[PDB]
Amino acid sequence: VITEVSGFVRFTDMIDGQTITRQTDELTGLSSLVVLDSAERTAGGKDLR
Amino acid sequence: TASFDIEANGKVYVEKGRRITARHIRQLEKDDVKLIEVPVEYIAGKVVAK
Repeated sequence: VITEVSGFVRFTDMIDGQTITRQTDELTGLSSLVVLDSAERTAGGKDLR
Repeated sequence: TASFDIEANGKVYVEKGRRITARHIRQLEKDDVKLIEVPVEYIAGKVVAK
């Protein structure tokens, strides 16, 4: 998903709990905010890509 | 994926937002946790039978 310009990265229209879930990697340590699809989340975050 | 806090006897078993894993099932089975409190928003998704 490489970019073209250089700068900072922020979260836009990314509400935790609905748009993204907290899945911490156990056996590695380097956790990441796993972005889910439109099927798992409800209508509260379905219209918020 | 429990949208509320599944807790009983003052002990938190499933946090609000965390999905139910196998360890939560083992805790709820070994501790014999049957009765819990649910919010009013959870029943809106259910379908009455009778």
